[PDB]
Amino acid sequence: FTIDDFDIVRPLGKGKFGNVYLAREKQNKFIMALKVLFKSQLEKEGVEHQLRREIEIQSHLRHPNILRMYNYFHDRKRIYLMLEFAPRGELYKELQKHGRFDEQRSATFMEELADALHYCHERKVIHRDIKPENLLMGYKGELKIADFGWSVHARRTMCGTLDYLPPEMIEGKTHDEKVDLWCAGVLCYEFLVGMPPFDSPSHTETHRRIVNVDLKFPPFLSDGSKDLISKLLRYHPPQRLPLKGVMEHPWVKANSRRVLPPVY
Amino acid sequence: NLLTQAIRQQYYKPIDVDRMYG
Ligand SMILES: CCNC(=O)C#Cc1ccc2c(c1)NC(=O)/C2=C(\Nc1ccc(CN(C)C)cc1)c1ccccc1
Repeated sequence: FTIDDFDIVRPLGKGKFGNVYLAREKQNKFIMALKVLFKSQLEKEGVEHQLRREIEIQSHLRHPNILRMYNYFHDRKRIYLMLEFAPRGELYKELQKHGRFDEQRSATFMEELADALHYCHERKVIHRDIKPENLLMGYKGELKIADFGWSVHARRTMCGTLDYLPPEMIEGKTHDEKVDLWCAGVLCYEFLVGMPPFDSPSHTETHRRIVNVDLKFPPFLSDGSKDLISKLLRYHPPQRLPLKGVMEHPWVKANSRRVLPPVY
Repeated sequence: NLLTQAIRQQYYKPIDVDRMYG
């Protein structure tokens, strides 16, 4: 493959380590996203090994709620990633625009997320950075896990995002796949509320609220959503509701309107 | 646009990407 095998339609925006373009593969007239990475830039920033780990994980994952990497090619100066195009774009922009999601929208995303994470966990892949900014939306608004920047095939690596950090990470303990259970609970809360649960003016007060699980549910939340969130946001990782438990949760069953995209 | 219709058609009639690209 070469860039000449594609018609670049338009830029989609800045992605991690490079610009993303909407492109059509001339032969099959197939619309996809094309991420362009500059080989020298990757070397200068010292992110080659970090990009290789992400490509290695994302290219071997095949799930309707995981953004697909079809293939990759390179020339003298650039590495091109042939990626699934998610037509509805950034989930965070949608959250920002609406302020908060309704129960249907949130439960659908939770079912899609738990299914994608279960698929990962089954393959010993821990995401470690589930948050709205790492999610894209498909043609029918279906969730697409799009960033695997902190992911690992398995830990002590202190990683993720402040508001989403599990207690065990803040406390410098070893962690396992159960960090994704905690982040799923923080995500569910943020979807429904519009803000993460332990939001505070200072890092020390956010750390304090996380370790004490200082969860203060707004009165507009249903009993069902609070039930799911409380079951995920457990201080002790083994007490956290498993991903199969999220999928089976009565609030998810009653509210999700998940549709599986057509297969070939 | 004509692009919007092609994106729609791609969702409903997906291609074997594993064979075409993989
Ligand atoms: C393992 C390594 N993998 C990767 O590095 C990767 C990736 C990746 C990154 C981003 C995209 C992608 C794949 N596919 C997409 O469709 C992407 C974007 N879609 C997108 C943007 C705007 C609109 C237009 N809005 C207005 C609806 C729609 C759709 C997107 C691009 C740039 C910035 C934010 C989002």
